[PDB]
Amino acid sequence: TTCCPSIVARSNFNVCRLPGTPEALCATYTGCIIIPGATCPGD
Repeated sequence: TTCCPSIVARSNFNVCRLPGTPEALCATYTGCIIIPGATCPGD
């Protein structure tokens, strides 16, 4: 699952993933975090 700390981070993460770019490269650039099993926090 991908968890993003803001709407802007989500739209950034989506744009970064477009070419099929590794999920952890885009997660690190945007502040999103990839976690095993869908469950996001108070962010």
